[PDB]
Amino acid sequence: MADETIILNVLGQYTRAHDRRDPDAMAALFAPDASIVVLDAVGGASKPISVLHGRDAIRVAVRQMMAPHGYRAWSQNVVNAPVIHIHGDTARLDAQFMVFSILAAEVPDGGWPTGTFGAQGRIVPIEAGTYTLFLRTVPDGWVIAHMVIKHRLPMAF
Amino acid sequence: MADETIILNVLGQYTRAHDRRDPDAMAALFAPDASIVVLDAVGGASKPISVLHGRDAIRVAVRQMMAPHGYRAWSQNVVNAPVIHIHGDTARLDAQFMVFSILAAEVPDGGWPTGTFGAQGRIVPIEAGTYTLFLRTVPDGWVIAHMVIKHRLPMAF
Amino acid sequence: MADETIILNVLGQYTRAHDRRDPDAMAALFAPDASIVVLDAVGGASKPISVLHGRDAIRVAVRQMMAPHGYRAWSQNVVNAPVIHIHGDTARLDAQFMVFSILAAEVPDGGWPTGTFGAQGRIVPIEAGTYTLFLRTVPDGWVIAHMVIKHRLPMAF
Amino acid sequence: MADETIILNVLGQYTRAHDRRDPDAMAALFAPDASIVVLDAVGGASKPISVLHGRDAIRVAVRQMMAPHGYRAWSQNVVNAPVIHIHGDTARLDAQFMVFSILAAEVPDGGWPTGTFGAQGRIVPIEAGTYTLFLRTVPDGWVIAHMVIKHRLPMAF
Amino acid sequence: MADETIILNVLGQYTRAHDRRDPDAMAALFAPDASIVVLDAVGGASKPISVLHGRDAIRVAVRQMMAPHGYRAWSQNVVNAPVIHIHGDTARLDAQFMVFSILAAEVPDGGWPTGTFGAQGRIVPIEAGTYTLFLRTVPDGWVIAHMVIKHRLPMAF
Amino acid sequence: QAIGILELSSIAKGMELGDAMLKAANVDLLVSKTISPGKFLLMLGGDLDDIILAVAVGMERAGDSLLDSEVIPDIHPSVLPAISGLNSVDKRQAVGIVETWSVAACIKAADRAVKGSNVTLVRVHMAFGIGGKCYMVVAGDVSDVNNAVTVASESAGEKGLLVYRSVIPRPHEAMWRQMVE
Amino acid sequence: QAIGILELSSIAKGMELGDAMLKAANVDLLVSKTISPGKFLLMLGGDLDDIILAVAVGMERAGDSLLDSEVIPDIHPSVLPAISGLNSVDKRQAVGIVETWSVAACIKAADRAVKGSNVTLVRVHMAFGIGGKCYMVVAGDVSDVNNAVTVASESAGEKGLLVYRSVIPRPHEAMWRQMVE
Amino acid sequence: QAIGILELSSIAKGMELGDAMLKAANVDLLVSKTISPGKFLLMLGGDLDDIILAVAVGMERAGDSLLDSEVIPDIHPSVLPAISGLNSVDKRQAVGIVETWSVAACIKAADRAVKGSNVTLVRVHMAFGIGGKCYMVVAGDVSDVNNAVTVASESAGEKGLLVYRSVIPRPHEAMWRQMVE
Repeated sequence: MADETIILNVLGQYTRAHDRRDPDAMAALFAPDASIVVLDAVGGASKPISVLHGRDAIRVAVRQMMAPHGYRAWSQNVVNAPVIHIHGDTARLDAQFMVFSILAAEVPDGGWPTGTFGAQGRIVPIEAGTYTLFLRTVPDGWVIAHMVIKHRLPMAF
Repeated sequence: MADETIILNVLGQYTRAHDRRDPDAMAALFAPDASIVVLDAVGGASKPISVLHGRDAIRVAVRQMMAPHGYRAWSQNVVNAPVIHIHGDTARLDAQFMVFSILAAEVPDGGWPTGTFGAQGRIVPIEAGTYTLFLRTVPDGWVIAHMVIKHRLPMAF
Repeated sequence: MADETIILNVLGQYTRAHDRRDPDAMAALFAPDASIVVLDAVGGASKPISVLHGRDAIRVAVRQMMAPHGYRAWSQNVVNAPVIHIHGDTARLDAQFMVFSILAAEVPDGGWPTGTFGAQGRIVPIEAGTYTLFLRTVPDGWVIAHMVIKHRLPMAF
Repeated sequence: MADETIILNVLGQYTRAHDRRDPDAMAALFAPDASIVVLDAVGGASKPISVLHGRDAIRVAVRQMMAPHGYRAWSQNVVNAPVIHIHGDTARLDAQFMVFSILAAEVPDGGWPTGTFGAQGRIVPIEAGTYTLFLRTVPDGWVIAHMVIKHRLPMAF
Repeated sequence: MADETIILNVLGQYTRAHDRRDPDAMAALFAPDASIVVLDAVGGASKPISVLHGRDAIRVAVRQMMAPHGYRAWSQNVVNAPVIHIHGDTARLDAQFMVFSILAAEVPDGGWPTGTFGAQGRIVPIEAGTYTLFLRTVPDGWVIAHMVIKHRLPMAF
Repeated sequence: QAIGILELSSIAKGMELGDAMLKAANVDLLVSKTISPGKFLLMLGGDLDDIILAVAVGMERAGDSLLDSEVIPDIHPSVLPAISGLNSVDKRQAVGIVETWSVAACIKAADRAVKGSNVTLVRVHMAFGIGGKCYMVVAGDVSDVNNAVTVASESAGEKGLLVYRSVIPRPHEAMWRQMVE
Repeated sequence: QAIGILELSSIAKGMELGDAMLKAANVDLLVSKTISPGKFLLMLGGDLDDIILAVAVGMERAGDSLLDSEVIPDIHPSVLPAISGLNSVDKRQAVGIVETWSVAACIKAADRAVKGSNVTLVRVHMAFGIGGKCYMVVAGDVSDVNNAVTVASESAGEKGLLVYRSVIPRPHEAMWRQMVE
Repeated sequence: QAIGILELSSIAKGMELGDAMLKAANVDLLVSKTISPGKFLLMLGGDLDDIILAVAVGMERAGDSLLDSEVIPDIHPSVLPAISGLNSVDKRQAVGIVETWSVAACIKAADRAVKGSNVTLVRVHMAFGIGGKCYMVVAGDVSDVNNAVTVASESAGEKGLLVYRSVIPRPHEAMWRQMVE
């Protein structure tokens, strides 16, 4: 398969792991010595937030730093506008991301009212920013060797 | 043209047909014996919602099951994070979708007020979930042989 | 690199320039005699809004016609569902766009309250529509020779 | 270069280091998991003499199982009649070896007596048998992963 | 696999069958019409010693011309210095040979005397000369078609 | 406690080595099957020193028929009956499957799963040869199985030879009738 | 202490990042030389958190100009002065050279040599930088140099065998100057 | 006020033309270096009529050694000392960098930057030959530099030979020590 397709599949599978809160699936996408550097960027800044090193630090940063999905709620990490440049055995992927909160309304016991017809729930954006990935080649395909995350909303903890 | 590009063009043209409510254009993307299996998936489930078989069942499921756009309203089926694997003469495409409601505000007869400057209207997300497509090769390019739609919001009718 | 990848990188870099309000970076993506034809399209129409001709008219149409980002605010031009057809030394790219408003909440002087945990800010969609690009080949890669923008919300000025 | 020549050069570097009594250059020819199986072969039998496992056991074996030469002493590990069979990324080398002891005579006073011709010393065969090597490909040629040394004379410990 | 290595493997399997006294494996290396000419050349000339013709004649020769080793006895036919000229499907190999005799000493009582090192036995050269082979191309591999053996020492069988 | 593997390119040569290795060391014949097409697979088990000797005997006696050799040292003794056949599981329990790429990594995965959990190693299957797709099956409590698959996934992905991992609590009657049986 | 290496495909972008990274954390700039055919080499050193942040800022701010970025963690502080400097202030009797095939291995092999004995690293030269066959010069006695040279060869040989190794017990004043030049 | 460029394929032939061109017109030797590998670059400066004559003399006397020739007419005289060497800048100020693809477009960019702004053209560097990567460095007030880089970017992108543009207000001490020096 094409190189650009494999690299974009790494980003797509990162979204599926980010929404499912699957730490085993997300850490498998990174090199054993990968480094995620979450940076705050409200106002063209680069103030550090959290820097992870290795798969082990990435796995634990999914159980924490990421609210466990509860009840009937889900997320959609909308990855938009991907830009990718390949330089032989290495490549750089740049994309924009928005995280949407999905809350499912409780279905009434007797059933939905006869008047309602559309999807019953709430969808609201929460976070936004840009992902920047640095990928190296691997016998299987591509893995993430480095990643920085610029949040354009003030992150609190 | 590249195979992955043609397959993604099938998904892009499905969005244009979904927002325009064009049943002739959407049914042309499927094989004559294709099967759409809309599944509810709030809480990692797979409860069936509606299963269509063939182009004829797909065309009628656009006039119904899909609210006709009225007045000055439109939609945008935001397809995000595509993952695609090709296995010779067959391929599988997986993507995330969000449907946005677009409502245009009425333009005043005398004109817009002098103070207003941005786009005047309302945009709100309605639905969210994941599309999963199974495509087979065709002398022209690719067609959809099977598709499942997982809604992460409770669908009512 | 692949042709479809280079063309999509032109669209991705147009989004980065649209959100950063960088007129030098955006005009570099167009041919010296390119033409942007912003068209209103609420109700399947094609009423003209603003027609720009050349790089010079494009640069000035970024300082104006586009609200300068102020305080702690940003945007995300979510480009969705790209469809691209290449015909030798020319190509046509069609995509859907939504512009999101990002407003960062002020961080309290003493710090965030102990109860808050998520991202603190507001994200709201503003504009929506479709981009249609006509690109020609260039020794470097691809440039935009013509572009039309269909706004599905009533644009006021 | 030829794969058969690289394997023969590995065997030649073994004998060149077997006489030099170099444990570092010896274990550098083996894989980190290589195993040497020295066994008695008098009369066609196969009773085990020494079973080394790993580079650590191989290095220590060069320290103990073979004594460094004395003053004006040397040896030659004459290997001959090689049979090579290469199967893709693996190969097997079988050869006949015979060790000769070499002793040098001291020069009396100023020089040798007038009328003396040729070399002055002892060259006596001591050991004889057959080597059997199993080699695996590495990014820089071939290494030894298994060696079976058969001795046609009983060894004294 | 390279043809030169296959030719050398036939010579390597000859010396092994010669030392092992294997008549079936010896004649297996020869064509059914091959002819071996053993001759003496102490100072020169070509004094015919033996002219064995026929694959069966080679099998009988092993059982007559060379005596079996016996208890704790062996030999090593050290062939060396090979020159090969292919020049079509009929190649010619020429190498020097030197036969060594090997006798093993019995282990006394319950082990060698204390402090004994190395191998215990007699290794003496007995024969020396030059081999001259003429190999054709069997469908898979190469086979010997004619061999000349020049002994530098007189044989007295 | 150790496993030696020999892949021969001649069925007649493999049956020759099987007699030569069994008559030169105290080793046990785990498997002896013909891998398609025209190849033979010979696996032995027992003490490490007896395996290294057995492999050494067959390695020189193989001639040109040898295709690949490998000795897997220090494995739990319960992995041996799981390779030569089935370990009878009475309780239904849960089932975990770990599919690897090489039979060397599959046994190494089945070793760390047994040595780390109280599961019952059902079988270690291999359709092709030493480098073909392999999968191990374990049965036990959902907690034992989920940990046995977790450790077995590490020993496979560490080499980079992990195909897929699966844990199936309460298997359907048609599936438990096939994985364990 | 760690080392951060950055390779850019344009000189103007490299000197822009060299300023943007020095204003992003408390790091020391080591090497900022130009390499044909027009690429640049940015190497930084300091605390591991400040290096990764510098590489992070240098990675996003690089655009398509980025060619290679790597962070080498847990490096002895004595290795930093060898780069963009010399350790010739100490004693003489320089003994031992190790020539790897990449600079990332040459730094990793230099760190393992410091942990082996008290041998002093004079310098760590270079050529094509990341891809160049950068070498390391050691100063010590023969007993401690051979172990330091071996562990550096095993360090390089762990991925790709080094170009060559050496001993050089007595430095004839000709060769001594070139090593410390 | 004009620049003539000659790229020769023989070092001996280049030194021959340098003597023939200097002894046939009132021209000044701006640069005379060996571009790797086996090539020679000869650049002259002065009046246009003296340059066209100097180029014409070397063009016929080059024989088969000539690889490319180019005359850049009507440049500001201050660009000449920036090519042959450095223009000493005392004040810190701000620094701008314009990297182009051809040395012809680099001088033409450095001309329109000097003629349009009050910056101090530091140096015009060229690693390879007349078609290799080149970059000009300017120093001055942030307003002067930002305008000098803007105009120099036009004269490069107009041909389509602009690599990258950068403006660095308040350069770090390690970077101003390298761009200007």
